[PDB]
Amino acid sequence: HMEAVQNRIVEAAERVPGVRGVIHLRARYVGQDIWADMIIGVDPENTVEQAHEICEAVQAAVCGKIRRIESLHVSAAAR
Amino acid sequence: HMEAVQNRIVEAAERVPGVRGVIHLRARYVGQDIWADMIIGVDPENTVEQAHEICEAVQAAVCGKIRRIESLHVSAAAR
Repeated sequence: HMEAVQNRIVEAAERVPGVRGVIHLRARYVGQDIWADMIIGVDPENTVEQAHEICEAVQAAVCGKIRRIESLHVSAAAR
Repeated sequence: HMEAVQNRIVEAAERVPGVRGVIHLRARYVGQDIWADMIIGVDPENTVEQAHEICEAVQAAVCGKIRRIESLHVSAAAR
């Protein structure tokens, strides 16, 4: 059930230090696996490097909590 | 002729303060118009806000120089 999984993805991403909401999430099933692409909000005053670190942290947190995800790309934008 | 136009796009983007190369460019014709998506390199120590400013500057510079472009999305990544 896809919406239960999308809710978990958003919730997991929001628990990571430096996340200021989920701006966009597209998730699809490839068989029983999820492939997802996400855009997180960050403080516009973070550096590009810090934003990259937050994205990597989100990728790790979300993939760790949701075992069916087999591909997750995380980008950032000011909010 | 597409490659002449791609070269112009890259050259125009590289002339904008804060651009550290063109990491990716995908350009396609929709009729006689170009639709393009680009990723520029930036200083990892720029803020997210500064990176956004550079992207907007690139969009303005490239669209101003290359009149056939009707859609241009510019994102940034550390280099």
